[PDB]
Amino acid sequence: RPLRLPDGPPCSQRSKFLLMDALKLSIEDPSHEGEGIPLYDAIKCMRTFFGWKEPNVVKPHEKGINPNYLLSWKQVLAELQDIENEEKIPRTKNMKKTSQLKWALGEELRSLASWIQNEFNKACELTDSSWIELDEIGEDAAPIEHIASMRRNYFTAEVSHCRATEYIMKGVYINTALLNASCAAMDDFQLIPMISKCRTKEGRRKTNLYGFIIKGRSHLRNDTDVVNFVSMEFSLTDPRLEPHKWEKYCVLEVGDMLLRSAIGHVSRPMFLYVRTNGTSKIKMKWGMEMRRCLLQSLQQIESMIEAESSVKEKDMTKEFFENKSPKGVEEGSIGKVCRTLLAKSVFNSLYASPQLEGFSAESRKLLLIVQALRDNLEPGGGLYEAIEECLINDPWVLLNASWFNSFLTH
Ligand SMILES: Brc1ccc(-n2ccnc2)cc1
Repeated sequence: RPLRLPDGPPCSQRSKFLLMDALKLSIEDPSHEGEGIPLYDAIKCMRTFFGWKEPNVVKPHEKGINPNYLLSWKQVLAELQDIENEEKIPRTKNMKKTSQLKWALGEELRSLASWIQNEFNKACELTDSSWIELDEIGEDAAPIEHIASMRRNYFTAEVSHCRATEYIMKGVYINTALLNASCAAMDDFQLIPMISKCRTKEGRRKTNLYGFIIKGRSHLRNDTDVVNFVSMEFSLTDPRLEPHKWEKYCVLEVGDMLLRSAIGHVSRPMFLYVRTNGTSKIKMKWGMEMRRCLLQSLQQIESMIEAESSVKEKDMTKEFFENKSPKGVEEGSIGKVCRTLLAKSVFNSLYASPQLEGFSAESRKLLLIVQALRDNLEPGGGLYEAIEECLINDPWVLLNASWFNSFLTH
């Protein structure tokens, strides 16, 4: 019996920021007066682009007030232009409490769509830049012993450029910024750049800007209290190709970008994905800890190394990572295994949910029960309701259920 996945319209994107669809404006080896202040970096990133144009709505939010999102992007550009004219460029920027920002800050079965599997595939790929330092992984108070060091270095080599790692660091930055603004600017509609930092294959430090968020009032007395925000994210993805994915968004067209491509220079429109969203103290605390995804992935790898190593009465770390009884690597290479474990862990973070919790526990139970049956038989009901009670509309849970059905047919 495969699981019954629900029927209904396709599921929609529900992450706090864009994943495979993000777009970066970047400055290499930055060295401007006041480098390392997000607002300064963001302005310098904005001014690397010359394709801006009069924005318009190209995919409206069917339940929101689309004029207000348009006005909010134009307000960002206007107020950033103001900062540019003040002699001393300030450190933070508190937006005027306009009607459009007041409205936007707040002052059902879905079927599995193909996009979430593509997101996951994109998360496993390598990028052309590194997102962590060599000793990023680990909190150890003492120097780690020799084998632990060797394993960390092999693993880091495999995942440092991974796209899932860019999501970790992106996620860590924006949650840190938003949590700190939530407490330092409680009453302000603070403009918060979405920034990440990486290093090129040639070693050039780069600062990247994905877009902006604007927080609402945030007198967060509890971990579960919510700060609303509006997010505004560049993308080269035309939302008209997969409209169902962008149900929660109003999408503007804001410029045109000249691109290197397999056909040479091409001009492509630049979009801006706009939605209203919210988070809480406790979720922002969790987002600041996303580097733990790296430790948890590493630890799953080390389990496998220790199992093979107990079988051989010998450490198998070199033999494992260099792919020297096992006669192959199902994913194709040791690197893809590491990055797949990572991508799984990061997507558990990015798409956390009660649905994911129930499915994770109740499917482990059904797994072990089906395992003991396949092993102890030839080919020839209640727990099933527990799992499928989590199969409602969440893309990550549905994708994992899809995967579970594949582990059944095999
Ligand atoms: Br910084 C910056 C860069 C561009 C714009 N802008 C305004 C209109 N189009 C682009 C505003 C601020």
